[PDB]
Amino acid sequence: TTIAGVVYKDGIVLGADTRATEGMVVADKNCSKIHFISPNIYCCGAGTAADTDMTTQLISSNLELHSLSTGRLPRVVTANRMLKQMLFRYQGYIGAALVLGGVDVTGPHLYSIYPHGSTDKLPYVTMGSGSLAAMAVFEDKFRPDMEEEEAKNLVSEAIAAGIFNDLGSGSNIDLCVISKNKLDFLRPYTVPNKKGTRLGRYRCEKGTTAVLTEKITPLE
Amino acid sequence: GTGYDLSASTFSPDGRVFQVEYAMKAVENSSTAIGIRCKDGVVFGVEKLVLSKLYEEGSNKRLFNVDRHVGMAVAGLLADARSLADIAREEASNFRSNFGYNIPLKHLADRVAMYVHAYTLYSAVRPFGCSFMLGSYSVNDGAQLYMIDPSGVSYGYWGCAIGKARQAAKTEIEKLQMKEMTCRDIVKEVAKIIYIVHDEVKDKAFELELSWVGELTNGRHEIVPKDIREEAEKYAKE
Amino acid sequence: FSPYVFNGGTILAIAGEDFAIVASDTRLSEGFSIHTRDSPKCYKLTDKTVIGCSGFHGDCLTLTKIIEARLKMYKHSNNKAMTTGAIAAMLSTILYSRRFFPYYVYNIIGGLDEEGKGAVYSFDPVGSYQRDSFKAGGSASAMLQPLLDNQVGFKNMQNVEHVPLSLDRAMRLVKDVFISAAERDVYTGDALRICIVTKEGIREETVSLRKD
Amino acid sequence: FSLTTFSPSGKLVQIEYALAAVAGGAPSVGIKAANGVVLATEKKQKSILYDERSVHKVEPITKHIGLVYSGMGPDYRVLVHRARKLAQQYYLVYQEPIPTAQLVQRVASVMQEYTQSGGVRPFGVSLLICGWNEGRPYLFQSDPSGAYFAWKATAMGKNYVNGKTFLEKRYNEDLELEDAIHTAILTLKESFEGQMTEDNIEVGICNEAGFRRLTPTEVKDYLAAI
Amino acid sequence: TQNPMVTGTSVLGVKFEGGVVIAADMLGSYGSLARFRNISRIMRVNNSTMLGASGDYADFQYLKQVLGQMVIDEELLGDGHSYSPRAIHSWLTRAMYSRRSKMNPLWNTMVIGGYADGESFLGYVDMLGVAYEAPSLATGYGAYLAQPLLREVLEKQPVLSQTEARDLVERCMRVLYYRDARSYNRFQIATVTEKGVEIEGPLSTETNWDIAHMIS
Amino acid sequence: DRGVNTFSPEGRLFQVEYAIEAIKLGSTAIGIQTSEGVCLAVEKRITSPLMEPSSIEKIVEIDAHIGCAMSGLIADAKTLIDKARVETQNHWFTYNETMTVESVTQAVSNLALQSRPFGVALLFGGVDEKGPQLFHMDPSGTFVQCDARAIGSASEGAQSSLQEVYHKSMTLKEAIKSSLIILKQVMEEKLNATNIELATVQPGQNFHMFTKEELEEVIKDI
Amino acid sequence: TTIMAVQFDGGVVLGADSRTTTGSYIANRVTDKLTPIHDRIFCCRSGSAADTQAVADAVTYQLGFHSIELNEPPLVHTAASLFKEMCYRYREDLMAGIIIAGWDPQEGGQVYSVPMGGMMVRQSFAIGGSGSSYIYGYVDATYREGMTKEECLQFTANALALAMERDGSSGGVIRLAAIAESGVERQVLLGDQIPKFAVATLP
Amino acid sequence: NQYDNDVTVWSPQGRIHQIEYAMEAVKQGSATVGLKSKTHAVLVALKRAQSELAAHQKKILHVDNHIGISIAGLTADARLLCNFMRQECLDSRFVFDRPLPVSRLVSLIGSKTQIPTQRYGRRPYGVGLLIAGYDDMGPHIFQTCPSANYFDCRAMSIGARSQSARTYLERHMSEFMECNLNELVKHGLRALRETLPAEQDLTTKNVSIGIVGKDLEFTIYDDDDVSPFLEGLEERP
Amino acid sequence: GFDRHITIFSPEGRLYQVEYAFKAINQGGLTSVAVRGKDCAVIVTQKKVPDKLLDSSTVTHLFKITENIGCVMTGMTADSRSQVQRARYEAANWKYKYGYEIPVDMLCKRIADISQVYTQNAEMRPLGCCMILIGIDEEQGPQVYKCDPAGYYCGFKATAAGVKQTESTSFLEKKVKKKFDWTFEQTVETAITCLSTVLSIDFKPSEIEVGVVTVENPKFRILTEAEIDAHLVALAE
Repeated sequence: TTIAGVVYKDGIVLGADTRATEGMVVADKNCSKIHFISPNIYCCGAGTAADTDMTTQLISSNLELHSLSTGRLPRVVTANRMLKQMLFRYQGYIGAALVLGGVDVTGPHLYSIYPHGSTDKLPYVTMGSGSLAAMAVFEDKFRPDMEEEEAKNLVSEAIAAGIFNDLGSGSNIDLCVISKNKLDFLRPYTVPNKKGTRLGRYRCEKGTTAVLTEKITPLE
Repeated sequence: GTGYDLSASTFSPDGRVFQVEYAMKAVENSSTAIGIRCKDGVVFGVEKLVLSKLYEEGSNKRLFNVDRHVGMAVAGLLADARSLADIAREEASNFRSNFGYNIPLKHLADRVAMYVHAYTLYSAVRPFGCSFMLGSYSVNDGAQLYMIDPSGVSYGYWGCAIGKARQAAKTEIEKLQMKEMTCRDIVKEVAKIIYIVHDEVKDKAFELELSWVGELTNGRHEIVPKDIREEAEKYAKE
Repeated sequence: FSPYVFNGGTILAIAGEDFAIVASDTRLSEGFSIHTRDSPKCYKLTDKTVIGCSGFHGDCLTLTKIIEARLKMYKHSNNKAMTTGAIAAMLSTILYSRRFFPYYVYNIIGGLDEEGKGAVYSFDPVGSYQRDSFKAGGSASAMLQPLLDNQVGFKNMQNVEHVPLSLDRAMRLVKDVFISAAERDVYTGDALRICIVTKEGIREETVSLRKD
Repeated sequence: FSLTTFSPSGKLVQIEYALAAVAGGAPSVGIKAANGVVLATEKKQKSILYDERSVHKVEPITKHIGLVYSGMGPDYRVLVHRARKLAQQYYLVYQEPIPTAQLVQRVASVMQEYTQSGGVRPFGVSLLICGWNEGRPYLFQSDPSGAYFAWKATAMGKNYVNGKTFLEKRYNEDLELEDAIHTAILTLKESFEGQMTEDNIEVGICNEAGFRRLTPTEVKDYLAAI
Repeated sequence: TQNPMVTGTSVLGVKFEGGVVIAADMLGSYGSLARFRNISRIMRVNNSTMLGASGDYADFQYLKQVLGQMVIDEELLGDGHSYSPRAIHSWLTRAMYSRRSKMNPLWNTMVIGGYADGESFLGYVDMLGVAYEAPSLATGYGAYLAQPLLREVLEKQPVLSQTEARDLVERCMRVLYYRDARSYNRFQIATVTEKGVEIEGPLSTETNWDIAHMIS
Repeated sequence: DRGVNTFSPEGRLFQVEYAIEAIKLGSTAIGIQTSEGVCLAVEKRITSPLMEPSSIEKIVEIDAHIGCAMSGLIADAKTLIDKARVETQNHWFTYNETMTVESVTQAVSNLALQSRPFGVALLFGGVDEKGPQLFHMDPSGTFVQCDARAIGSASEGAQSSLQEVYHKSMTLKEAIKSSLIILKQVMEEKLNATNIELATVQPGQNFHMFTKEELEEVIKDI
Repeated sequence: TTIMAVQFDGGVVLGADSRTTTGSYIANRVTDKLTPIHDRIFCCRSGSAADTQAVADAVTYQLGFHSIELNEPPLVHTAASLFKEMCYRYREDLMAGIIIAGWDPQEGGQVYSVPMGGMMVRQSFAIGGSGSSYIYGYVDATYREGMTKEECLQFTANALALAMERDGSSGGVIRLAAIAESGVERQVLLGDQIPKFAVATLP
Repeated sequence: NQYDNDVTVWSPQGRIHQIEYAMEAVKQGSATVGLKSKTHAVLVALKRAQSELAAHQKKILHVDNHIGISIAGLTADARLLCNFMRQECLDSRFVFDRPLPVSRLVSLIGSKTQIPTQRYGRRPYGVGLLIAGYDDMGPHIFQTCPSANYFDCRAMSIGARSQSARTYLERHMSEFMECNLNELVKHGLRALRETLPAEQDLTTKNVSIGIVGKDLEFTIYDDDDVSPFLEGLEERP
Repeated sequence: GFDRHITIFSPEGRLYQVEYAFKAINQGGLTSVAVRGKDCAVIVTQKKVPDKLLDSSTVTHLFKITENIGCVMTGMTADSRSQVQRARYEAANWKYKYGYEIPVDMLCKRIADISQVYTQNAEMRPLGCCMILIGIDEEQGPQVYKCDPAGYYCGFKATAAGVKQTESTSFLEKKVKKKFDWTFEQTVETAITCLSTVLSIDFKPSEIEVGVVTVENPKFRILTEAEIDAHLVALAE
């Protein structure tokens, strides 16, 4: 799992891989590790996938309720505070490492959330098992106040480095770009890994697979 | 009246809480009290009815020490007054344990007034039948004096009186010129005012419980030495 | 961290024809250092019952004060003192009431019953008790008990008359066994407090022992 | 005692007084059209000191559930907050169904904490619910004591009787397009005393695309040519 | 509570004719670290009772706060009575025992000195709830080093005079500073008597190193 | 007034002055405490012959050295007697000795008013170190030591007769006959063995039923 | 990381490093460890970052509420009491070293230390963190009495710089906070501006 | 009268009526006197008897070696107060091994009894307490009324017709500090004897004495123990 | 019956208890005026001080709930202080749970929800105090709201509460109908002249206490004697 985010000139760009593995075997090749919170803020997940999903869904629901009650747009700082309180209440039992990014009325914000409840505001954030490669790519090729296309390219390069240099991450690149007026999900943005075609018709026709008994129950 | 002055939770047709309007009557009926903020401190004073000579030296005293630098002079129903004094002591102890140092008088008065308002808000519990002055002094904040009605809220008082004869005491209190008089002459004058208030005209002989707080006592609210303030009582008699 | 530490001390009680002797050392120590030379393990509870507490000193103190409180409560609730058997049973109930985190103490109750006969009730740290003519509790239990039962009980001795013990003879044997145990067991010594329980009351004697 | 109570022989006297209270004076008409549902109400603020963009009568409970109400607005605030919490809890339990119209019946059913646990004093507000995430629209009414009624066109104001009569005479009908909001405004006009304007009238619409509280611009546009 | 971080080193005290003297150095040992060199481990319980502790200084501060609050509450009633040092020692004993029973021990070994009713009292309580009173007391390594001198002095002199008692305490502090890693050359000496409690302050002991030339 | 807790305007709260007058509806019971022991005599007052006399019991042994006689609502007396048994057994288990009848009565009085107050009066009788003793406990959580007590519908007349027929140095043999003649005077029918229950208290005996229809040797003399 | 406070006449100066370490990887090289508890009160955090942040936020809650209910700026001693209570009641669960300083009109510049355990002490200067244990001799030897604002600022900057260059868990930039009656001024020393004592060991 | 129905409700004229009715509970009770001295505190209680066959009931309850109380009034919620005071005193013994001072115990009783005077559904403890104790400041006598407003007193009496005893104590209270133990006990006996009508007279069976002193722990004297004090009665019924 | 005694719906279909509480706000003898302007919002209420033995320093009815929101209270002072404490607690709790400061409208909504809970149920009673709270809000300009004992939170531009609130509201309606925006001189003068026309005493600059929140300068300024005197001099010119 490798997730990353950057603060560009007009907002936040979030990137993530789509390799959810059970131990050392790939289970999901298109696991959405970028989760919607509010139409202005997203958040990338890492660690225990189920805990991350439950926590991010709870935060999204609570913040949607809060925005409906207030009638205004929500704020990244509020989501950070909710996440920090929830995680620190359990003292790290929620093995969920999160990358929160969003656009508020006070400007775009990007935060890192750790399972024990630690948070900080950073121009660029990386998390996950392959976080080190993406962090190195940022440190090498980060420029403050960098435009939309260049920021997307930088995030794509960091995600690709994490994919090709960490075996437990990859198979797709998921991107999201957000600003004061734009929310654009990209899903698979670049597929640098394609399955080779199967040489020959490695298929089994009918007649094989002898059956002891068969039951047919037709419906309406 | 009738069905509206039965529980504090029942509002009057005009928008009043008659339970507290009757609880104030107990304070109005009980013995009076006086507290004056001297130039560098606050001086208390309460007359207490010796209902029978069978009692020992002054007991169930209307003066109480709620904290190291804070004292409470109460009038009204004395049992609930003592319970509220215990509540104030607990509040001061809790504040000292949590935030350290000494509880500011304004905050202590606000908290105890909020507690009293909580007791008068509901229906199962009844409003407290007592009114008291909280007096304290510190070098940083000078001398403060807050008075709490059985249902009202704390108010800053240069000099206040409560009990049987509030107006009669307050007239001479306003006659007295505070804010420039030292706490010694203020002790003498509070004794004088209390004896000006009627003591044996229609009641028994009264005892003079007077309290002290100020830089002359470096805070540390304590009862004035009665042996050396008997002469202040004598001056009040004259 | 552990909530228990062995503080030494040696207690001993003997049930006579009409007297109850409860003797104990007063040396409080743990590990290799001695806190004090005066820390009695005997505690008088009524005019006719004295207990001995040895082992963890804090638990000894707590148990003694709980016993005092329970005796006072029972006296108020029944308008009478508590019999030696009754306080023995109450102590047994208290000890097992905290079975899963027991008082690391050994209790021996010496006193006079309703009949006016010497009664000694030894106790286990977790509550077991039995009436005995004599028992020793503490670190020096292993080195003190054999002397007192082979003398008082005349065990392994033939052609000897089982004469009932006089008060003076019992006191002499108590002093002998304690002075013998003080030198072998380092926890024992520096003093000895002996409580004599009879109809006339409780008489205490403090004798000096090996100061090392 | 501490629940919905005061039911004598054959009667629900306390509930009947609550229903007399919810008679109110805010019509808050609702129309279930083929394309969607329109909930229109009247915001007749006392004097011009009050504001119309500050407080709202129509509240979006969730993505495509909108809510309009009747007398006892302070009770309605707590009720709509509870409804939002309940819908959010349902969406969290059954994650990602986009639950609006398969939830509109469910959220109306879970409006049992609304009255079946009255809270000593029953709620004094009747609320109309709209949802359209099923390929079909839904209009439901929950009253201070009952449950879902599944209305097609109704009013809950001071002149709710004549408002409903106007709705049926004007043939709320079934082929009516989404722009039955004109008929809803006309029904309000019958129970309105004044020259209704964009801030005086608040209306929310719930179609298959979702729910949206119409801004004063569109409200004035519809009110034009009436 | 469970594992102290900043620990206060040894404290000792002896009673004499008409009063008691205790002494504690002003070092807060963060393990092997002399992190805090200007902290007071001696508290004035009331006008006629003093208290010192050895161990976790945070626990000592908590006990100081609680005990001062309860003394203030006791003196607020103005009943004329007071918490006698015997009563104070018993209360601390019960508190330590209760904390041990709850398996949240207070990492402090406390020495309580007082002089009430014309008779000196000098109590002692530790983490495990073991309590007693002795004419001379010491904690930690002080009970190993300073205590033997006190015992040998008291064996020949059951009663003591104030000047020689405080001189003996100063010599014991010198010995402790000589042969204790956690010790420091800055100790407070507090004396309780009929006049009240008086604390000298940051007293220091003179070091002797003539034996340093005996290495060769 | 009507509130179980509100005090009366004059001197003493009501709804307990109502609970105490529940022995009036209850049946008569008399106990005598002598130096020989304690004699507890009650009437069963069987309404129909079909009901088994053994079923109707007003005297129940709390323990081997304590006997109790009820007068009032048998339902509430069952709970009070059960609590008395539990307290006695708990005390014996804790202290390995026989709980004093005074202590048992004190505990039952403590449990009497702590729920609408119990409306039964108990006549505890048993042996202790302070000789045989008898205690009269009343519905208003109050117990009093007594030597010869009467309770029930006609407690006034029975107590008045007992006041002059009792003397301080009597034995069991005279006490039983005095109680039986008084009972026969109070009741409506005769003192048949199937209608009268008797309980004896002895220093060296447990408290058993009075001879179980062979007690006619005491009623024939009557 | 390293955190340090000094008290001068009429104010205090705080110096903290920007590194927060996780194992041997630099989690955040620009960490802002000078959390403003109130307008004139600041917090220096060391240890478990999550625990420090949670404690600081809770104390900021309580202190702001208390100041609002008094209509008076809170005392630095009051804030230190809040921190000591919070750390002491949960010491077995919360492991954090906190340095507290600020200015109030009641006393002026004050400095308090509440390390792991929950003890409070008032000091002329406070030092804490993983990298603090390497500059004890320097901070004790090179500290004078009555130092002015600039002297304390430079001395704290030097101490933090050496703690950074020596300790492996400390690095990045230095954050300074000068608290006084006029207000608080926060500055960042980065790159060449870092006071460096170069060690040119001869070949 | 509506306003007299419940304790919580407040009368328009001032003080509430239920507590005023509560003070009638102690008024409707057997008389009991209690007086201080220089070194001793003595309680003389009238053991009211139901009938000649039954005992004279129990008064002057026992609390601790240095504290003893005398009840007057509603006996139901009086053993409860006795248990509370016993528990508090034993708690004091258990925590700091010292006899709980009488003033602090009385303050605790007042605080405990104040809450029922304000909580709905809770009747006030309509019991009059004459607490005799010996703290470090000599003997102390305290009177606790159901209004939870305690009083300290040189010599106070409560019960039926206790006003005559109050007057006698007041007239003779000057010569109370300098009196022997027997002299003070005889003063109390004369005070109590003046309460009952002339037909009644002091007997060994209908009186109880509670004495606490500096060297004398609290002891409850009755008939055989009272007889030495009852001698020299100077009987003027 | 008890329809008008407890918080239950009347047979006619009304709620009389809150209707009485609203008049309870009128009880107490005080008035307040809130005026929102082009860029600022000012609130002024009279300071009825009987006798000078009181401390005019603390007799105020306006407070700072947070760093940017200030309230003014009308009605019984005890309930007013309780609701002020509750509002301060809510603001602090919101700032703790959500990083950004609590919007004034949300704070009013929460206070009104608490009041609606109070008018619900029957154990408690509504608090007889009406709170008008103001504060600068980004993307919204100045904002003024009123929360009542019922739970209806609303009010804007010009809103008044107190005994003579109707006359003040009428005059402010006349002023706002006059289409001209008020700067940070005209808003204060409008509020002052409104309260002066309501109660014609010419308003010596000691009997009123005005709170101001502007946009360029945030925070709830409780303007001192000099500022109110200067504004009064400028107005009466």
